[PDB]
Amino acid sequence: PRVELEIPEDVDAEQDHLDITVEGDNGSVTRRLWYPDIDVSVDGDTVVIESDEDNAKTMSTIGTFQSHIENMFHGVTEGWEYGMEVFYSHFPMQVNVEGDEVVIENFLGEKAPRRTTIHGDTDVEIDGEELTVSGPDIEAVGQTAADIEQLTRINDKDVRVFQDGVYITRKP
Amino acid sequence: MEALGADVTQGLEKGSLITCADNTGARELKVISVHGYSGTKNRLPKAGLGDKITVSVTKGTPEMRRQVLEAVVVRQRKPIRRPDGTRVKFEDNAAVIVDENEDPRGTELKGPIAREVAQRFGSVASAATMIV
Amino acid sequence: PQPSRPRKGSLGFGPRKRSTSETPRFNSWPSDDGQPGVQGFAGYKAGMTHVVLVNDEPNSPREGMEETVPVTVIETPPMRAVALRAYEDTPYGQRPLTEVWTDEFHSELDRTLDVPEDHDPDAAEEQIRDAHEAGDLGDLRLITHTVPDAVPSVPKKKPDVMETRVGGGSVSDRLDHALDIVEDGGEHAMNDIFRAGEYADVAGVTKGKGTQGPVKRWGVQKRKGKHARQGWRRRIGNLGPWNPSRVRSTVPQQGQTGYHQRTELNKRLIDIGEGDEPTVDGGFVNYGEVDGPYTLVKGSVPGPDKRLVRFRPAVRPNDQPRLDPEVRYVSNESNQG
Amino acid sequence: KPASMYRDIDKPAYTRREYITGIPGSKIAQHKMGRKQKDADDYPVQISLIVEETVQLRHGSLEASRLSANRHLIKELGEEGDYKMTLRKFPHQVLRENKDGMRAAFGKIVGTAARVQAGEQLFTAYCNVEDAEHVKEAFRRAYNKITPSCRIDSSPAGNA
Amino acid sequence: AEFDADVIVDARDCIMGRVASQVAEQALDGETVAVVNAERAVITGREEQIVEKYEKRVDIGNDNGYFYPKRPDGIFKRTIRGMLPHKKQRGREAFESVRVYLGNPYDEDGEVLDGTSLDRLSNIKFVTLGEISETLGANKTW
RNA sequence: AGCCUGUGUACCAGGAGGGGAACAACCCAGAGAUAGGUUAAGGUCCCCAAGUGUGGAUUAAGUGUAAUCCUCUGAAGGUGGUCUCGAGCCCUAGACAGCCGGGAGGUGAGCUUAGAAGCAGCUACCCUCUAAGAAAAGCGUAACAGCUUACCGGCCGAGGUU
RNA sequence: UGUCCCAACGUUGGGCCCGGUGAACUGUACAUUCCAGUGCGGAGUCUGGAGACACCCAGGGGGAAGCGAAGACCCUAUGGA
RNA sequence: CGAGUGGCUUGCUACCUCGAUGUCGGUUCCCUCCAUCCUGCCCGUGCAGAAGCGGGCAAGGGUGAGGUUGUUCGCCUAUUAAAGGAGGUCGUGAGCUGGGUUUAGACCGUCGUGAGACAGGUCGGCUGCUAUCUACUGGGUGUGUAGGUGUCUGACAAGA
RNA sequence: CGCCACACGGGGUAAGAGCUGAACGCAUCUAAGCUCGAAACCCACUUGGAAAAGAGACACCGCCGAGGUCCCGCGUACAAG
Ligand SMILES: [Cl-]
Ligand SMILES: [Cl-]
Ligand SMILES: [Cl-]
Ligand SMILES: [Cl-]
Ligand SMILES: [Cl-]
Ligand SMILES: [Cl-]
Ligand SMILES: [Cl-]
Ligand SMILES: [K+]
Ligand SMILES: [Mg+2]
Ligand SMILES: [Mg+2]
Ligand SMILES: [Mg+2]
Ligand SMILES: [Mg+2]
Ligand SMILES: [Mg+2]
Ligand SMILES: [Mg+2]
Ligand SMILES: [Mg+2]
Ligand SMILES: [Mg+2]
Ligand SMILES: [Mg+2]
Ligand SMILES: [Mg+2]
Ligand SMILES: [Mg+2]
Ligand SMILES: [Mg+2]
Ligand SMILES: [Mg+2]
Ligand SMILES: [Mg+2]
Ligand SMILES: [Mg+2]
Ligand SMILES: [Mg+2]
Ligand SMILES: [Mg+2]
Ligand SMILES: [Mg+2]
Ligand SMILES: [Mg+2]
Ligand SMILES: [Mg+2]
Ligand SMILES: [Mg+2]
Ligand SMILES: [Mg+2]
Ligand SMILES: [Mg+2]
Ligand SMILES: [Mg+2]
Ligand code: NA
Ligand code: NA
Ligand code: NA
Ligand code: NA
Ligand code: NA
Ligand code: NA
Ligand code: NA
Ligand code: NA
Ligand code: NA
Ligand code: NA
Ligand code: NA
Ligand code: NA
Ligand code: NA
Ligand code: NA
Ligand code: NA
Ligand code: NA
Ligand code: NA
Ligand code: NA
Ligand code: NA
Ligand code: NA
Ligand code: NA
Ligand code: NA
Ligand code: NA
Repeated sequence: PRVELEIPEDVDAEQDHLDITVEGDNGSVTRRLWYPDIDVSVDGDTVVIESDEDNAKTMSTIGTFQSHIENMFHGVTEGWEYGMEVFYSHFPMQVNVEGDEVVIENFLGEKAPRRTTIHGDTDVEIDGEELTVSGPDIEAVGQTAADIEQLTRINDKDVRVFQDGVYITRKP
Repeated sequence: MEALGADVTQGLEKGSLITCADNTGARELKVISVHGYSGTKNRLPKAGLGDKITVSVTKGTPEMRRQVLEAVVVRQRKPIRRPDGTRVKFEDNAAVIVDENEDPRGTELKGPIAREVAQRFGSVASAATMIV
Repeated sequence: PQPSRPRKGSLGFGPRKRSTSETPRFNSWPSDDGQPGVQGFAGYKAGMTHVVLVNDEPNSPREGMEETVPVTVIETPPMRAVALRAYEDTPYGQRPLTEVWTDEFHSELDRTLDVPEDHDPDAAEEQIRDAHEAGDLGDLRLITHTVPDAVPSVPKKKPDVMETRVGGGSVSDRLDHALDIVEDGGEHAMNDIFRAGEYADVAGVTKGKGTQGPVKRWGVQKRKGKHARQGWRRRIGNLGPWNPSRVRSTVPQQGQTGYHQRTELNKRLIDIGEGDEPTVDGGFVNYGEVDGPYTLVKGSVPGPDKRLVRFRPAVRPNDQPRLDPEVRYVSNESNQG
Repeated sequence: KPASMYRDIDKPAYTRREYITGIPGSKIAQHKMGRKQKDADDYPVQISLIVEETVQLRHGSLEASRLSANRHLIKELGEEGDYKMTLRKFPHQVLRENKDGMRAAFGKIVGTAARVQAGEQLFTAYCNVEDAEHVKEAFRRAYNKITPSCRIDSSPAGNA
Repeated sequence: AEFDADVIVDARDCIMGRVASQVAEQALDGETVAVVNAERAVITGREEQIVEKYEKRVDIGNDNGYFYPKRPDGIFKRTIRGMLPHKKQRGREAFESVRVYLGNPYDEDGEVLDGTSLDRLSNIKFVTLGEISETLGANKTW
């Protein structure tokens, strides 16, 4: 099979080996697209994903490579944004971006601060009780966002009662 | 538990017959177990000054005799070490019968007591005439 | 159902054989954090006494109070870093590249070595720097020896040579730091490396005891009760099951016990001084009188009096340094009585 | 006791009741279920449970599965639903057990079983096109209570 | 150092076993062989299982012993020994006239043997010797 | 049962040699000495003589590389893992899915009931508007409200579904 | 009250080294073995691997189904008492 | 109801040993298995919390002291994080013990005319050997690498 | 029976919690890819270790002389050695 992806005018995509770099006004993203017998090339102004095999396993990945590239096109232009809302019941939770990692303090009344390092060139803007994770690499952003929600994981007690923590409000 | 503030060479064992330093009606005590203690194969469970042991009443009033109560070790013949190096030892081995709240069962504590026992069992401490 | 029980003795210090070198050899070194410096020193065990100290621990309820602490006295005179050995990074691990020596040698170093008569320092230095330029320079350590002659109680004059590592800021800077120390005459002191209050790792070759039975050597039991009177007293039950049909090396057996190398971790340096402040009345039994550069180490140290013991900045300390502890008293009472 | 002891057809046919005595009765309640007054032809759909391997199924097993199948139909079509199921095989083969070691080992009578050759119909239900998925589920529950693997074969019914 | 190898083989991206099989045949033939870039040699299959087999070999042992190598250096040589009657005079002579090296210590580039190459474009399920060695706990000297 | 006890037969016993890792009875094979040659069983990546043989396909589990077997397990049951062959229905008069929009009136149908208005229960389940839209398939409220399902239209565009 | 917790130190005689004296048990052969397998189903010797430079001193006895006794148990014998 | 795994129990068989492979229980000392009792990390809950209950991964470490009984098993007490189960010739008598089974003495009950018997009870009732080989714990002497002194490296190996 | 010392932290995983993501336009933690996550694994730390047959490296001394053994006084060592 073969799928041609017309690259946006704002974008500039280059590929060496199995690594594909996509550059745009919002930044640059590089990914490795490695799978048996699937060749991904840059033909002038269209990325080609093709293979001689048409089996279910191959088709699965060709479809995966497509969405990965499209998402890169979108990231280097419009970008990726996840919204979050910090919520607490009794203990006022302080959330700050310190250095290269969002730090959460006094979670559920804890003395020890919970922290997690931000992935890649992802930006975590905080304004009051709202957070906004953004960047060109959906992989890095989506994870950083998830890491934030996961940072307030609770296994010891009932989640339905103890509902404190940050949460993904808007998904791109 | 809270640090004794003294190194202790346990001088008692499970089965040891000691003195009940109080007016409860129980005169002689028999050590049965040592709270929070777990030994090793063949080792006879050891108890020392500052420990909360389980006891059986060997001698005393028919009422108290044959009962299984908790107690605190107040005195022991085998020495103990203090921060300044000095060793301290008593004329006998003794314990004071205690309840669930670690409050002495009886009203009065006969004979002297170790100061280190105070940091652990206050109600027992603030019931002693002498504290060495 | 036969209660469980941990095995008799550790399998981590074997084989339990006689040590190859009476002089200990560290198989680990501290990290390259601070400024360039030698990562170790040595001395000679003298004996023990107690010291009265002020509680240094901020987390202790006794903080500030008097406290009696056991101490081993070790005569630690100046040593001499006679050479700079550079290792190169090869596909088979680290390998000695070359050495930079000196001319100023202690009068009695030849009692052990074939002291250099014709050596080219510069060439070696060049080779080391060229290797560094190539990015093949492993680490840098100094060849060091003691001055037993400086310690009267110690009969030997034949110096104990040992290689100590230099951990510094950058490879380029500690290289220079090393070269400098050496050029002078390699003379250095415990003050140069340590400061009272720091934790050191003391390595040493334990007190020898010759051959000993399982009971002493592995801490196995003695036959008990009736069994103790049958003809067996200090011999273990059996050498192993029917199968496997062989005695496993893990069963507690007779052999060389003592005279092994040991590296005790986190030894607090109570005080580094000089003179006779620590010497015991009537002399340290089986050692002598201490009147010179010394180190007071908290607690015990491996080895017998007169033995060589090595120091090293604790590679895995649990506590934070509590510098220069207050010594309100040092016992000088006789160790006989 | 396990079916492993009686599932194979290796011993001779032991059915002659004129020579065997003390044979336990069959646990099989009844072979004909549903609306037995109505005829099999009065139904558009006919689904049989086909045993894929030649085996011996003990009476407790025939009862255990028949029950679990019909009990489902009663639950889905009602105690008087419009269907009729049939357990066509009967446990003629008498089973022994040597319950002394191998001396005078001829066993004593402990039970009965049905010999089913592979490809045969053990159960056959007749229903109306709507209840066809229920009868298929009854059989899926039934084949879980007998030794062999089975096929749920739909005979007259091309309403898919 | 200095091994007068008649043949220098490059194992980079080559299937270890197949290379090993050919090196043995040549060593028994009298050829002095030097296997090069062993850390970069390859071995197909599901990594997790491959590693399990090698970790088990490291664990297997007793007083008598079972010295199993962890470095790609030794692993490749042991792989080759398994293809030679190393206990026989002729077999030991061959095995000793063969040597594996990390990287390439020679001036010449090693030659890639026929049928030993693995097409990385066509394959995703395989492992590198170094990758196995690092997992085994070997000190990465290469 | 590597059990006990028959029967026919061939073998071991008393049968070498070749193969099977080894191994009385499994395979080839029945064998004077010596010698050249060709095969049998079995095998041809190395160990190890002969293929890293050819055409084609499957498998990603190291499955497997294990004829027979005390010896080599692996079962009922299950599997949108993957490959292949067929049948029925739907589809550029636009299918399947997704997203958007609409899902309306007489009327909150009658009855029951303080109340019940698609949706506690009982009965019926009619006709208008219209391109659709149930006297309502599923949640929801005390009952309403609120949320989707049926059904229609739109966007999209190629196969889809059983 | 060292039977035990829980072991220590010491004493005498041995043990170890040297001079002198000087046996016995045991021995199909070979034999540096270990893990597995196989085999009359409990192998240092067969098969596959692993390990293994030779000799010597001391040790406590895991294995040689260790050495010692043509099994006392059990059955058999047209045995004995 | 149906399908299995294990090889701890019991039974079956009679392949191995009757020119002997020393018993049960215990002890001591070593290794292992996981079907996990505790401890680490998890999922569900009839999960508010606390205390639990059920399940998953996981064998690193731990899993102890006592009263009756020869007992294994088991019953019981107090402690405990918990006081898990099992394999190694039912690990371990050229290691120990010798209370039980099972010699010769004796008694009681039952049976027998009797000698005498008992899948009944009871008291007493022996533990051989100087290690040749192999195995391992430790100690030396030589040879190989191919003049010496001193310092190291680290393939690998052990650890809880 | 007394006294001293005996981590943490990294890396990769299991069960599990997830991200991006297709086969299957949606959905999906998995199929390719990725972020995490056990007292368990690897490193770290301790002990042994040139007989590692690829039998190692460096430095200096020396080949008519460096160094070693014997001998002598002794032990921080030791059953002989
Ligand atoms: Cl207890
Ligand atoms: Cl004993
Ligand atoms: Cl090993
Ligand atoms: Cl060979
Ligand atoms: Cl692949
Ligand atoms: Cl013939
Ligand atoms: Cl494999
Ligand atoms: K016998
Ligand atoms: Mg809770
Ligand atoms: Mg005991
Ligand atoms: Mg005796
Ligand atoms: Mg003294
Ligand atoms: Mg005094
Ligand atoms: Mg015959
Ligand atoms: Mg060939
Ligand atoms: Mg397999
Ligand atoms: Mg078969
Ligand atoms: Mg062999
Ligand atoms: Mg006989
Ligand atoms: Mg008899
Ligand atoms: Mg007669
Ligand atoms: Mg024997
Ligand atoms: Mg498990
Ligand atoms: Mg273990
Ligand atoms: Mg046994
Ligand atoms: Mg046992
Ligand atoms: Mg024995
Ligand atoms: Mg014996
Ligand atoms: Mg003996
Ligand atoms: Mg007896
Ligand atoms: Mg008795
Ligand atoms: Mg008796
Ligand atoms: Na004796
Ligand atoms: Na004796
Ligand atoms: Na034995
Ligand atoms: Na009978
Ligand atoms: Na079935
Ligand atoms: Na492979
Ligand atoms: Na190994
Ligand atoms: Na014949
Ligand atoms: Na053969
Ligand atoms: Na395999
Ligand atoms: Na005594
Ligand atoms: Na032995
Ligand atoms: Na089974
Ligand atoms: Na059995
Ligand atoms: Na015999
Ligand atoms: Na026993
Ligand atoms: Na465990
Ligand atoms: Na008991
Ligand atoms: Na036995
Ligand atoms: Na015994
Ligand atoms: Na005995
Ligand atoms: Na980890
Ligand atoms: Na060497």
